[PDB]
Amino acid sequence: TKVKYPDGFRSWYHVKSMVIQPGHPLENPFGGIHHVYANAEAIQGLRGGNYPDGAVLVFDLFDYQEDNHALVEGKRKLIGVMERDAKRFSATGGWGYEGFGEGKPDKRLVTDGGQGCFGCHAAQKESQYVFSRLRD
Amino acid sequence: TKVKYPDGFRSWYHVKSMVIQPGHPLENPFGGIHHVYANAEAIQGLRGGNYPDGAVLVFDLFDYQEDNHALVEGKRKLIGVMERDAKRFSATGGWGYEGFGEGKPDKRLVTDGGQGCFGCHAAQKESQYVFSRLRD
Ligand code: HEC
Ligand code: HEC
Ligand SMILES: [Zn+2]
Ligand SMILES: [Zn+2]
Repeated sequence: TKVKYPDGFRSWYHVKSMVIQPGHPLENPFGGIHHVYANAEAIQGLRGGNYPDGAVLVFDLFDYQEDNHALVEGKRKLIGVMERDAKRFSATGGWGYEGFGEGKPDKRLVTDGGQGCFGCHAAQKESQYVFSRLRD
Repeated sequence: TKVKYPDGFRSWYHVKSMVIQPGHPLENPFGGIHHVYANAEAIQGLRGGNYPDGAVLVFDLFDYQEDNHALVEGKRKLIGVMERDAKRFSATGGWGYEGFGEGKPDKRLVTDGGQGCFGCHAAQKESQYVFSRLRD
């Protein structure tokens, strides 16, 4: 019933990126520069298919340093992970939600079976609980 | 003698990202959110191996918009492209330099054989004229 650590996600397709600066509603704990990655199965859902079991999306969050009006990536803060399994994760709309502190497999962040994550993602039910959209 | 448009570069490994904001010395013309991509041959050279002819690095530059203490990706401004051919691009350190406006294959930007690009990259001779470093 645990989300698997998504080994090798850095080699996956880069969906998009966004900077969340101090003052943003999501600052705690998602402040920083994040990159969204999708495995092959998740790309099927992002393209307008149904997300297959085994789809994984990763929210890869870095600290940044503002230096002379450049925002420069610092250390990895955490990753967020969504793992599709319609049966195993039925209580949170078919996605398992986990966080890994500093992107380390032994630093699991979710302590409520992913209900809090799901509570916010639920608004995106019509896009299968996923915020990020494919871009060129 | 022309640098090839790097078709399918959006499927390549994402090396790193950076934001260049107003008041930074590179704001014209590199202001925005940029993502660096590397093909297989470029990964060999980055990882600390040497760069094979055929290595390609892409600088993918987006305008961004301010949205309530987030910086959100906007339209693509341009791509920069370095293609390795030690013999063909010998006049610019063995990399061919090209810009494509809005990332469109039909909007080539470089008019001086890439000597302007190379002038800045020459400072990075000890890393084979590449600024970007691999990160986790
Ligand atoms: C200094 C005034 C520069 C000039 C002129 C050009 N580039 Fe460059 N480039 C510069 C920097 C500081 C960086 C690193 C950005 C980062 O995120 O660390 C880059 C990077 C590239 C890359 C990616 C590979 C690398 O060397 O890191 C490419 C593909 C690239 N630049 C291409 C490019 C082209 C085609 C230029 C002339 C049109 C050009 N650059 C000029 C700094 C400078
Ligand atoms: C209060 C709102 C909110 C909460 C709580 C939340 N997120 Fe999300 N999450 C977002 C938003 C907004 C995005 C889209 C970011 C973007 O567009 O770059 C996002 C994106 C993601 C993504 C990339 C896929 C997508 O849907 O775009 C993953 C993976 C993710 N979140 C995981 C988590 C996990 C794991 C938790 C709990 C540990 C969680 N999130 C909590 C708002 C939330
Ligand atoms: Zn405010
Ligand atoms: Zn600033």
